[PDB]
Amino acid sequence: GAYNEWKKALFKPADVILDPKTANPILLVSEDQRSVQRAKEPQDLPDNPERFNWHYCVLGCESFISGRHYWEVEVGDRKEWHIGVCSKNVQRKGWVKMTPENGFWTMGLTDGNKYRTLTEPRTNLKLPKPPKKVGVFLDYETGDISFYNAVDGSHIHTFLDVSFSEALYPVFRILTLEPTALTICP
Ligand SMILES: C/C(=C\COP(=O)(O)OP(=O)(O)O)CO
Repeated sequence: GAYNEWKKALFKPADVILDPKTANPILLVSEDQRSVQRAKEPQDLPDNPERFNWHYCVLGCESFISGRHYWEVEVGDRKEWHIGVCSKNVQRKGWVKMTPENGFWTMGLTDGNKYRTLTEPRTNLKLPKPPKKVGVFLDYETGDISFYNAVDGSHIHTFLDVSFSEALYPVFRILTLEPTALTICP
């Protein structure tokens, strides 16, 4: 497909590893630092400044302040997940609604078959086929964050022309306890 043939011509492949210091203590980051799961109960970890202590989130180890970047995430048969980018300076302690105005540009799935963008208010997406693997694409200078079905190239959603002022991290959120993890592809 053109998607596979061109992605690297146009966007720099990000090698995203999950930063265990950022991860909500209810989350487990795998040893290879590419997959996240949820525990039944919050594990015993410090409340260091980088950790999300309320939202069930985890960040990439590296952020972006320019250029064009992409990574792919195997969502598989998970019933719930959200992925995207966020500002370095988001509120990590206590609640904030996950929205562009709070520095989060995400979308995902809930209740097995409801695809949404996490805008204010949420808006529903209509996807012909459920995706298994989702590509997340950032162009910092144009302001676009776009999501594609990584297996067939079809478009899922684009946040257009955001005027970014901070560094941006990949972000991943899982609310549910299910057999299937959320996994980054290298
Ligand atoms: C409790 C929780 C997430 C749910 O947040 P919200 O209740 O704000 O809902 P959503 O529209 O899915 O963001 C932990 O990240």
